[PDB]
Amino acid sequence: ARKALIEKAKRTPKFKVRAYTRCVRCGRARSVYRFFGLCRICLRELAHKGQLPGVRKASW
Amino acid sequence: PRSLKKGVFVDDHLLEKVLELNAKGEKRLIKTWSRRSTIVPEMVGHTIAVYNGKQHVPVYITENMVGHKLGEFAPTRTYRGHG
Amino acid sequence: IRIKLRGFDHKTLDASAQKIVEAARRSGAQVSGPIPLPTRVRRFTVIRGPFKHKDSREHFELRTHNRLVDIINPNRKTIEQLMTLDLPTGVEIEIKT
Amino acid sequence: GKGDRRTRRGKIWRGTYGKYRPR
Amino acid sequence: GNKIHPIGFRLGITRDWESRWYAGKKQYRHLLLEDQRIRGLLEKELYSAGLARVDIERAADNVAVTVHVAKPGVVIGRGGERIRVLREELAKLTGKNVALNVQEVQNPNLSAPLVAQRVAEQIERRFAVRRAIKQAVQRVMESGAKGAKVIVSGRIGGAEQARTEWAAQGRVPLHTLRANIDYGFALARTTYGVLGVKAYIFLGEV
RNA sequence: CAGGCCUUGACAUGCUAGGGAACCCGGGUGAAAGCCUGGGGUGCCCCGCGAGGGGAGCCCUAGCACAGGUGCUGCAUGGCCGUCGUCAGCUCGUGCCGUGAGGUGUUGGGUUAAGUCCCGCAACGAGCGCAACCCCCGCCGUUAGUUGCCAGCGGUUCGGCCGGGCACUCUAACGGGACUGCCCGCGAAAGCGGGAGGAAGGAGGGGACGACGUCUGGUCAGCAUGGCCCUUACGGCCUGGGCGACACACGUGCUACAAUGCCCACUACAAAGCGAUGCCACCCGGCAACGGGGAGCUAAUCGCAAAAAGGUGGGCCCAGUUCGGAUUGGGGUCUGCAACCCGACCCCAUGAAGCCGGAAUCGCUAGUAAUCGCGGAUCAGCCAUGCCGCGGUGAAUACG
Ligand SMILES: [Mg+2]
Ligand SMILES: [Mg+2]
Ligand SMILES: [Mg+2]
Ligand SMILES: [Mg+2]
Ligand SMILES: [Mg+2]
Ligand SMILES: [Mg+2]
Ligand SMILES: [Mg+2]
Ligand SMILES: [Mg+2]
Ligand SMILES: [Mg+2]
Ligand SMILES: [Mg+2]
Ligand SMILES: [Mg+2]
Ligand SMILES: [Mg+2]
Ligand SMILES: [Mg+2]
Ligand SMILES: [Mg+2]
Ligand SMILES: [Mg+2]
Ligand SMILES: [Mg+2]
Ligand SMILES: [Mg+2]
Ligand SMILES: [Mg+2]
Ligand SMILES: [Mg+2]
Ligand SMILES: [Mg+2]
Ligand SMILES: [Mg+2]
Ligand SMILES: [Mg+2]
Ligand SMILES: [Mg+2]
Ligand SMILES: [Mg+2]
Ligand SMILES: [Mg+2]
Ligand SMILES: [Mg+2]
Ligand SMILES: [Mg+2]
Ligand SMILES: [Mg+2]
Ligand SMILES: [Mg+2]
Ligand SMILES: [Mg+2]
Ligand SMILES: [Mg+2]
Ligand SMILES: [Zn+2]
Repeated sequence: ARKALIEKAKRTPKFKVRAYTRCVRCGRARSVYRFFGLCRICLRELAHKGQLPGVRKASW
Repeated sequence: PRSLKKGVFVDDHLLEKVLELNAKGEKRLIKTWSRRSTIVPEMVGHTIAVYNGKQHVPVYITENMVGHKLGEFAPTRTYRGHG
Repeated sequence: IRIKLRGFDHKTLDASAQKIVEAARRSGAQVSGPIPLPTRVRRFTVIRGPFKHKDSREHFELRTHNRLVDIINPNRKTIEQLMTLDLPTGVEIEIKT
Repeated sequence: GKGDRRTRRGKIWRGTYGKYRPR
Repeated sequence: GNKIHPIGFRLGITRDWESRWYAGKKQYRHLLLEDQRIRGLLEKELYSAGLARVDIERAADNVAVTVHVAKPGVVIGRGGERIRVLREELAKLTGKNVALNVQEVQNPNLSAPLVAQRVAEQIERRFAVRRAIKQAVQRVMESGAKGAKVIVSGRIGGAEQARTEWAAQGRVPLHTLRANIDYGFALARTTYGVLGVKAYIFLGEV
């Protein structure tokens, strides 16, 4: 139950509380960041490839 | 609980059942899934079969169980004991 | 008239601010220098591995640098000349008054 | 202590307000 | 888990971002999704052209897109017969104005993605793996690079037990930040599974 | 999981045929999905004032190629991660020794956090690691002075509010500064001890960074992928339930067992963050949660925001207590279509165990431990006492 779940989440529900976020890259439903729309795994992958503008490794 | 500025909630599909009964031969056996529906004083006297997730449990309503919800009278877990 | 310019990369933003300051003196209007505003830093922390290794993490940060430029006098000749400038695509501007 | 909702310390611990911790 | 991504480690020091634009909290994710869509579409379009790098650049409702390929003619075609076409669909895939640029790579031997892609293509052709790694590393070293490394992981030669074979020459200082190291990755989908190919090319220190 | 439902399917290309759809508001039954349903409209290219017929964005019915599977295998795999271990190592070219596996180099002496460096040597050199190159903190300088700040000046409704200034603090870019650099001693040398100066002294403090390899290590449920398996069901939709069970056992935490304390009132002092179906000033009503008006702020401008420990004053007087706040009864607020199973918060009442914990076991060497509060991600709401960060107060000890 992966493709159907992704499409159903992409669909409008009868109630507004039944809408939940999913990762726009791999379809994950857990740990999805609002700022990027991506899950933590995809976020790390894309950040290591320089494809996230202004995003850099943090160290202080 | 629910706020008194809002009314007490009934699903309006079971309320229609009891209301239509009250003027058309008011005693039968209704099966419902609305465990969240609140019992109403009009519902007193009816036997309602409430889903527990597996089966419909018949509940006969009385006066001292008016403000509760239907789901509180259909237990959902069977325990017995350990051993 | 106040121009606020923001960007992810500070080098190109600084170059744009210096370009604005230098060009604004072609028809001098008592130019007010490009001042820096507090950088806004957004942090994200992720589990390093795809599964179960909570104690290992990686930190990422995204920073927004902000600079401000003011011209005391309008300088319409220098104002209409500011329409078509050399703006790096990473620099987002906003003019106001 | 911090586990008592009817004190300033307990409301501070829960991060709420009321009669005992007014705003 | 052992090694950090060579490019991610040096972002803002030696390497530069592949996408360069500014967006606020309201527009960042939609532009990012559009960028991923564009890159994914172009990846399966110019594969035979030798697609190394795709750069997305946005000013205001207009996006640049500059691609770097081994053979620009494979992207442009006869009088641009393909160059225009790949642009038009892109607009129909973005709803904006696009300025697709084509750039030639001076040395295909010095671009780690191209080396990795070539090695993966050879592996898919049921070629020998160890010979391929040796030959690719020697080819890179023959073009003035100060060092090179190629690593292949998987069921090398269809074997039932996965192995890792790597070759190296010169210098590959992965712990040096001033070192300009280009990293490339490729996948080989053989009938017996997927093999991973990694390429490191060292081009001196800035 | 139970029940009710669908069949080329909730998603993708293609071959047909019958309609030609395309897009939009209503009818019965049902818990909903669904089933049976009642009223209008396709551009574009056509013969064209013609009945109309043709190719076309696109849709449905009946067939197919097929889609779909969080179904199995991490003992077929990629990618990523944990671990030995930020440990001081692991190797290579040529030469030389050995029948050979192999050795030497890389062993010995001194030194270092370090295969760090020096000396000696059948070795002479090199690579991956160490270190350095990058970030934050600590001192200073240049560029600047708004929404930042207010030393001097003049006003003032007493707030930098104003004029004004960039002195100072600060903000953020660029630089300098620390390198055994100097003096004394020790030693072939590397280096070790002492001192001056300096904000900083011997790696200045903290991050980022993890060698060849090991563990048949973890992940087919994040993704990808070989093989195997299902195909009006192991696919798909809905409602309800379960993941929240409970004779017990264990791990990680929170709150305490009190007077170096608890309660009440007044009164100080931060940092880093977040905010447009948002943050919400202020005023009104309720003891309150909160509700009703309603500014300012797309935010160095407005808000969250009260910091708490602290300081001052008073009360409690050694008690299961004005310690402790579990459990339960009742009245409410808010979010959500809906708080029964199974949310959070306010008020009233209830006021359990607990008097410092057996064998045993854990963390920590300095702005550390301990202790106090604050923010953020996810998020309608929240079961967060978790996690990632931030600052306030601030020890003891290391003989060996
Ligand atoms: Mg299923
Ligand atoms: Mg939600
Ligand atoms: Mg989600
Ligand atoms: Mg394994
Ligand atoms: Mg693996
Ligand atoms: Mg070892
Ligand atoms: Mg040898
Ligand atoms: Mg011999
Ligand atoms: Mg050794
Ligand atoms: Mg040896
Ligand atoms: Mg070390
Ligand atoms: Mg060395
Ligand atoms: Mg290092
Ligand atoms: Mg100054
Ligand atoms: Mg195993
Ligand atoms: Mg397992
Ligand atoms: Mg899978
Ligand atoms: Mg599989
Ligand atoms: Mg659970
Ligand atoms: Mg329970
Ligand atoms: Mg544990
Ligand atoms: Mg415990
Ligand atoms: Mg607690
Ligand atoms: Mg008491
Ligand atoms: Mg008490
Ligand atoms: Mg509930
Ligand atoms: Mg007792
Ligand atoms: Mg006592
Ligand atoms: Mg133990
Ligand atoms: Mg220590
Ligand atoms: Mg806890
Ligand atoms: Zn993802």
